[PDB]
Amino acid sequence: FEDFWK
Amino acid sequence: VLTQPSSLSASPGASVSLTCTLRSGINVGAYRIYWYQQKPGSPPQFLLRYKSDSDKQQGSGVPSRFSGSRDASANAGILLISGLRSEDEADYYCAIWHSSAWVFGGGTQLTVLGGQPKAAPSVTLFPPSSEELQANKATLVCLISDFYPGAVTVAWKADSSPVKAGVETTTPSKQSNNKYAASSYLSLTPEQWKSHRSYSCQVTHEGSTVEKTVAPT
Amino acid sequence: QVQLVQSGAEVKKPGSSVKVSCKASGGTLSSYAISWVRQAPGQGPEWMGWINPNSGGTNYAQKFQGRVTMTRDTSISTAYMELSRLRPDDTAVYYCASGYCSRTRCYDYWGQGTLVTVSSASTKGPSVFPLAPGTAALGCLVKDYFPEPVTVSWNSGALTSGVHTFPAVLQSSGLYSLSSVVTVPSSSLGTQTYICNVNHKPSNTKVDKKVEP
Repeated sequence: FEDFWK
Repeated sequence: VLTQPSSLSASPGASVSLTCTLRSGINVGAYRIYWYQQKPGSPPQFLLRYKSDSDKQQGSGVPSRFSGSRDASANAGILLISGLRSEDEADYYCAIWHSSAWVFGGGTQLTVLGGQPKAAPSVTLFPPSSEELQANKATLVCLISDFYPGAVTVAWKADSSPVKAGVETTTPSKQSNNKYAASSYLSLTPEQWKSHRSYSCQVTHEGSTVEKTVAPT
Repeated sequence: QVQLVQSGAEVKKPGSSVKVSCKASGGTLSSYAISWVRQAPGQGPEWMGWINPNSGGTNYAQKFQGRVTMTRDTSISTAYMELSRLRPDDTAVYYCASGYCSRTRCYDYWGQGTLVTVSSASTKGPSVFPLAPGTAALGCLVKDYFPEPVTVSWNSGALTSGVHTFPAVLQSSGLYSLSSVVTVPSSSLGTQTYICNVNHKPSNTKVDKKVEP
């Protein structure tokens, strides 16, 4: 999954 | 970098488009736009993010009537809300990753028109208490209750002349019964308060004015 | 991936520093970044930076470099944001947040927020004055206290109908003032007793004032 705040 | 209209109003059931306009030069096509909803007292809640019909992500538990889109002509991202409801009344914020800093728009306050019956305000004007006067201060308190929609105009008069200085009015907020209330204060010295025959608090709501008056004892 | 619980409200003088905490509910933070976002009253969010909870590496927003410090405890249980040389304009609600995304969804985990009030004013209990009164309105004027909040009840909580406590107004002195009103039947005014119970917890002050014609 993908980091939201980066 | 981002520009949102500060306020927007619409009727229940309407389809509303909220715009997030990016500064001239910063091309809207090369950014993924984030959208948040915030209700008073709570943190922002992520609604969705949109880059294209291809790459779009919906927030957890966010109804489908919230959708994203783009408007390249005006260099703006778009949040579409269809089937507008009273519970959609909130602040909506957009955001992008630009020049290695998260940048937020100023927010759009969304008001739903006609969510409940029209309610004229109840207005009570209190004079300074004798206790406060013995402390060499005088505060006239005008309390406005049970009104909808949540917009009033407050005017103060000394005798029949308008007052400018010393007036502080709170922004309307919701009561426990979901109508609105507001307070307004006129701050005077005891000498000013006794130097007039009367003071008045005038509340205009949807074209109808309610005047209340007090006088020194 | 985990719920975040923040520390309580802070009240500070200009020049001082504040340190807010952001603890994982569950004992361990996740690997995803913890971002710090603040929001001045009546304004929109403002990103301050993030920290990576495993590395401890930071990325500070330009406006806060040299003023903000973001750390983690060694058990990776709690994240911290420290802000120094505070000014009144640092007054805001400070949030921590973390999240992740599928290709279809995103899941944002926000703390409840921590209010940081920066002011030159000093802790001060309120002065309460009666607002004396078919329905009739009566109330209490709660003057010149700091910081927020004040709570008002009526007759020790036994009278809740028609009660509204209004938002506070910032005074020239940097103190606050508010009113609480209650609408009662006018026939009751002769016999029933009405006492407003003002509680200012930051100063451990309680004021109970009878309102009377």
